[PDB]
Amino acid sequence: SEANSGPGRVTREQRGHLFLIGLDRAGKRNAFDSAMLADLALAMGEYERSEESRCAVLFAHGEHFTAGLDLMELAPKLAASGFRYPDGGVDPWGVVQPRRSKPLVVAVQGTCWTAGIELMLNADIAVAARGTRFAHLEVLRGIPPLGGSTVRFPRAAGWTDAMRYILTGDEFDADEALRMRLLTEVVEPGEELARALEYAERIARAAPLAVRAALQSAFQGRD
Amino acid sequence: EANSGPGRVTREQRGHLFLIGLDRAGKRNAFDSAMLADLALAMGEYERSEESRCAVLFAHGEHFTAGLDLMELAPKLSGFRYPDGGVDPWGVVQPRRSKPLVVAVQGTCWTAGIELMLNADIAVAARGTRFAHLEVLRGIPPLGGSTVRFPRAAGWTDAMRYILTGDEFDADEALRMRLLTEVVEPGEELARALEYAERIARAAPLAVRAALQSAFQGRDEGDDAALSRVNESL
Amino acid sequence: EANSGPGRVTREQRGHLFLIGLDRAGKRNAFDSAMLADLALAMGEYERSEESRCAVLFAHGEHFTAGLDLMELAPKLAFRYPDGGVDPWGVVQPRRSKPLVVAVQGTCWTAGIELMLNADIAVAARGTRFAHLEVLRGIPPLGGSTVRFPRAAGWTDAMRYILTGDEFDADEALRMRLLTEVVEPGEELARALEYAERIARAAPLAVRAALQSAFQGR
Repeated sequence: SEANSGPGRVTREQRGHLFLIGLDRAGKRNAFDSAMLADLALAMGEYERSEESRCAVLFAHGEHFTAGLDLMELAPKLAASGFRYPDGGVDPWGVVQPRRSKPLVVAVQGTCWTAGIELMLNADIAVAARGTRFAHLEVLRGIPPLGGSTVRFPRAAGWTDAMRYILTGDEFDADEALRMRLLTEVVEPGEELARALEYAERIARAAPLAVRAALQSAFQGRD
Repeated sequence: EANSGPGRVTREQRGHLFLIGLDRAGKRNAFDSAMLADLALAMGEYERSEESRCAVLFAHGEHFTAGLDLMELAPKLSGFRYPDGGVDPWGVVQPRRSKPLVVAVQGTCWTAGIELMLNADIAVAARGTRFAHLEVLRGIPPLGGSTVRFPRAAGWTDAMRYILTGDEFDADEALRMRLLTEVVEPGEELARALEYAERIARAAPLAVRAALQSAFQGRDEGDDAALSRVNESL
Repeated sequence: EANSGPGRVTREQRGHLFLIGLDRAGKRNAFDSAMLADLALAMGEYERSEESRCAVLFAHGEHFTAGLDLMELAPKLAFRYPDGGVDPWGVVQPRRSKPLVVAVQGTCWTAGIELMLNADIAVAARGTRFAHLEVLRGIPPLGGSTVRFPRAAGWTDAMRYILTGDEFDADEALRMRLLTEVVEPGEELARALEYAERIARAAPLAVRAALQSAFQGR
């Protein structure tokens, strides 16, 4: 086996101007425990301070992007005041400051429950394997500890299509997500990482100070 | 059956669903001051109804709404106040709703009905329902006037193409522009709206409420607020 | 006939339509400080023309615009619009208060997507070529599109283009809701007048009202 069924963690690979971050807990369909939330935030931080990295690519090892939060492991470890990211981290859901200031591309496949959706909406370019399944299952349960829905879904899909899914928790697939403007592209299973890298390389080809200026500008449009 | 007198609204609790019906078919559900107040009171009561988890707004008759009754209404405004403990159906005046609203529309949907429809979370229309922003052809609209919701849903340009012209569009064009959730066979819009509302009512109410509250952030923020934040950045 | 010198715009009053033409076809309508000022001027003129109920922005020659003329404009940012000018990319104050239709053809780089997203209607000849070259050129965003592009296209498709500088055609622009209509080459100006015409029939005080309401929001 290579699928990790232990505590979550994230792989890190510098490929030229690209910084690849892989969710590494495939034996648990990448359900996020405190270890993997800490490690993902730290890797995002490292990306931010890496002068050579011009674009990050976030992806998942295995057949599933994420099956949501590991609430059984998380619960005991939240303080009354909430979940806190490690010093040096950047919030992978883009709620808490500091905000990332460099581009991000994301590849998703298979299962993308819950906190997965917002994680993916926090990117600049999103590609999915055909047949990927998305759902806000948590609205059926109660308010989650983190990764809850924001304005990013309504902004992209328009109000009513977003509410159709946010308030019911019903499943939608990658074609529906593309139709709603949450994804740039749907490709064949096994192609998402590669297609995501093509996008990240084009961004990396552009002029770093321009790209950052462009992002800052846009971030201020929506804030 | 059909009421041609002062406007009013039906109310019904059906399990966790709160049903509100426009009841002035006799005038195509044109809104007088009476029906505006009664609709806002019906929403206020939904808000305070512990066990209502979703509201369904629909219209008795063949027509959702012909818009405002300017004859009755104009000679009564400087400006429109809602009753205490009413909630503005148009969602423009505080307080804003905080629970879900699903709306079913059929036939005719003039001016104030469009905006009423875009203030909801799920909108279902009968095939062949007709919409138009007829206000432009005359003068400024006293209420249900044009909003940012239309451009947010449709995009600036497609919204301008109907707002600035007053041109008529149907249910299929409204769907294409993302104003509706779904288009259905005439006579099926309320049954369908109900199924959606039953689905939202099975969700956890605290989680639904907190979802709405996150989404409601800057929802109606105009594009000149974004653009000012940006010009400084450069 | 094609202007290769300092930029300028034509103005023609045609009924209740105020027609503004970019006139520097010799340089594919790249915006030097002269065109910017003149366009800004023209736009202020339309604002004060009680006769005009809709403006139509088109370009002379084959190409809408090849973008900013950064070599000439470099020193000009030591940008101040003329008095009584209105910012064509509607970023600075004062903002326009009347409707604007735009017709686009061929090459529409950079500042030209800018102009287009700042209108109420946009018609393009099919085969029009669009691109946000700022990132490739090494220059920052004009401002407006940074906001208006994600609004029309949604975040991911807008970043896909803005962050890469990749080119896209009129059909892709239409799918992303940057355009109202795509028409056959040669039709864009005619089709655009049809829309502006339709806008000129509505009540000008109500037309003004709707606009102000949509800009501000709530």
